[PDB]
Amino acid sequence: GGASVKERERLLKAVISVTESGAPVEDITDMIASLPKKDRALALFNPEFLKQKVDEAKDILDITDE
Repeated sequence: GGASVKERERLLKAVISVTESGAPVEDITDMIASLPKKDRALALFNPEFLKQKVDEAKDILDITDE
């Protein structure tokens, strides 16, 4: 129902590994950490699911940047 501070930093590392350098990993994490609990746990456990939400977040962050 919102990620703990411990859970949030697990998502941060997880996001960093499937992103390059210079990617907005703090903002991508904020977006994923907002998701329901079953989807957060899925993003720490399935590296391919994580890559799908990291990418579709980083795209919404592009659409919003203009």
